[PDB]
Amino acid sequence: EHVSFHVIQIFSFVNQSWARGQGSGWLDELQTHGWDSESGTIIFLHQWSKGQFSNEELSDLELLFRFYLFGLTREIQDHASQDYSKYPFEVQVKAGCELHSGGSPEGFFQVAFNGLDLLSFQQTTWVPSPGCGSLAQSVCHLLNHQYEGVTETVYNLIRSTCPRFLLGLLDAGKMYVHRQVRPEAWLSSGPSPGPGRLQLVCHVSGFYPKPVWVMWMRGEQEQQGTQLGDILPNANGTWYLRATLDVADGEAAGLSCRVKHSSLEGQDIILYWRGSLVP
Amino acid sequence: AAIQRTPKIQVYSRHPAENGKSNFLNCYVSGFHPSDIEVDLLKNGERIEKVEHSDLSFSKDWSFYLLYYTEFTPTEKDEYACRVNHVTLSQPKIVKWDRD
Ligand SMILES: CCCCCCCCCCCCC/C=C/[C@@H](O)[C@@H](CO[C@@H]1O[C@H](CO)[C@@H](O[C@@H]2O[C@H](CO)[C@H](O)[C@H](O[C@]3(C(=O)O)C[C@H](O)[C@@H](NC(C)=O)[C@H]([C@H](O)[C@@H](CO)O[C@]4(C(=O)O)C[C@H](O)[C@@H](NC(C)=O)[C@H]([C@@H](O)[C@@H](O)CO)O4)O3)[C@H]2O)[C@H](O)[C@H]1O)NC(=O)CCCCCCCCCCCCCCCCC
Ligand SMILES: CCCCCCCCCCCCCCCCC(=O)OC[C@@H](O)CO
Ligand SMILES: *[C@@H]1O[C@H](CO)[C@@H](O)[C@H](O)[C@H]1NC(C)=O
Ligand SMILES: O=S(=O)([O-])CC[NH2+]C1CCCCC1
Repeated sequence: EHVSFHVIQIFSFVNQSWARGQGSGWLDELQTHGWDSESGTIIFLHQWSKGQFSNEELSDLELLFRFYLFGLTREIQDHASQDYSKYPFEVQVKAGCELHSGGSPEGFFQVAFNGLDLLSFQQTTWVPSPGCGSLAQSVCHLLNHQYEGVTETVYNLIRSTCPRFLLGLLDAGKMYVHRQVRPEAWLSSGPSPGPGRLQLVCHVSGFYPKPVWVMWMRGEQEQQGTQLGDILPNANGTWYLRATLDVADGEAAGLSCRVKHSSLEGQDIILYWRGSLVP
Repeated sequence: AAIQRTPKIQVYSRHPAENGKSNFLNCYVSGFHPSDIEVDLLKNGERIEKVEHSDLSFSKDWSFYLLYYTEFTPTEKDEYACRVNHVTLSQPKIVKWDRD
């Protein structure tokens, strides 16, 4: 399918001098990079995080990011010290690209101000977001005309360098991105939904890739009352899921929990509710 | 304008709560904004020192999410919880870890 690579930046401007910045790089949902803010360097979280880019290339991308951080902070604190009332505030930047089915790339550069969409880089121009009015239009006017050279750099980063690096990363980490990790399932009893009523819980943890199918079933008829939880993260790149169901005490025998996952190579996981039926 | 989103706290173990075997306790704190949050893993009330967390990240709505996790050996005498404090919380919110 489609695969993306993103660089996220989170800036918190507290007062006219202090301003913290965080940044990280993500291949889909896997963090591949961090940013050490003291040294201002890229932290390569995997052996293959270099992604077929030379040390001279990555060293210059570091220099670029350091200067971008310097200038961006400089200009925002310049405009913001004009009204100390705004402090504190937050700016979030999600940049990067996405390869579509067929190899067509599409680049993103989106900016949010205080958790609300501020502006975007659509096609080749800065488009302000509907919602933020004055600030979105002012930042767009400054970007579309004054801070030029920044626009051309954004275009070439998200449209040229980002897809090359993404494919370099995908090739460098082929054995980790294409990995398949089998889940472990187990049954348990949650809190009673009512007197006489019984709560069955099915846990499926430690599986990668993320897509998974979990259901409570009576043979082949899957129960429709089962409540699927959220697919939550584990450390070391696995996922967790919880499927619950409340049933009449007496109708619980015969029910089972079925788990389908790509790693199970066909033979699915089936766990029958036993309760206190086995001596 | 500014949006403020209350954090969503979910506590779950990596493996079944095999009472006596090593395991990992995970507190997933998602969907909050702004970014400044205070997350602590508590064993019987006191804060656990050896705790680790993912790098800060945000979803598509720009709301942040973190994964705090610690290695632990569960015992019948111990209770575990996750306590987060955010601007959208008057008093710190504590979610205890159910055996399940
Ligand atoms: C890649 C590299 C770069 C790429 C992109 C770069 C960035 C992109 C765009 C960036 C932002 C552009 C958008 C901006 C829009 C604007 O529209 C701008 C300003 O709008 C209007 O401006 C007015 C300014 O007047 C405000 O009115 C003031 O409100 C205040 C309430 O707090 C007070 O009421 C004040 O009254 C007084 C008062 O009493 O203080 C009266 C006094 O008489 C007067 N004293 C005088 C005259 O001497 C004093 C005076 O005004 C101030 C300021 O001039 O002077 C100083 C002074 O010298 O004393 C200056 C000094 O520097 C400062 N001390 C320090 C250390 O700095 C000092 C100090 O005292 C205070 O700090 C603390 O006390 O104050 O103010 C009012 O004036 C008004 O509120 C406001 O709406 N709106 C903004 O939101 C600012 C921007 C912040 C948010 C933006 C950040 C996100 C945007 C970017 C996204 C990232 C980039 C996108 C892409 C990335 C790269 C491609
Ligand atoms: C700035 C727009 C970037 C658009 C895509 C760039 C092309 C990708 C190639 C870069 C190789 C590795 C870069 C990712 C790691 C660096 C990082 O985590 O940086 C965040 C920092 O700067 C926030 O303080
Ligand atoms: C500005 O922010 C930093 C970070 O909180 C703090 O150390 C500094 O003292 C602040 N200045 C104030 C609150 O006057
Ligand atoms: O397998 S994987 O997609 O590489 C898992 C990524 N782990 C992160 C998910 C979001 C919370 C922080 C940890």
